[PDB]
Amino acid sequence: FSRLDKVEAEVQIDRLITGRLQSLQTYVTQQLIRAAEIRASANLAATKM
Amino acid sequence: RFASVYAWNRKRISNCVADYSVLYNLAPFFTFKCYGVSPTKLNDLCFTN
Repeated sequence: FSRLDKVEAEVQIDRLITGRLQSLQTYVTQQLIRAAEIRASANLAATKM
Repeated sequence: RFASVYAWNRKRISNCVADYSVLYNLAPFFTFKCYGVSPTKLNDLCFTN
């Protein structure tokens, strides 16, 4: 923001916001897969017990 | 006097405070476009050399 005028700086930051935001949606989606595997092993430890 | 094309001179500016106001306020300036920065934000930055 301290090197480019406001008309153009709105192009670069959007190319950076949409990357950091997509890199955070990937993390959540991977956790949803993993949490569905532990749920499949907490339903086997509850049967072994 | 300005040097020719084939033997262009080079002057080192350092250890000084630069005011670009007098630079950008010269009337016959015609071709003035900047690549990495914007000309209106040259007065609030510090450069290495």
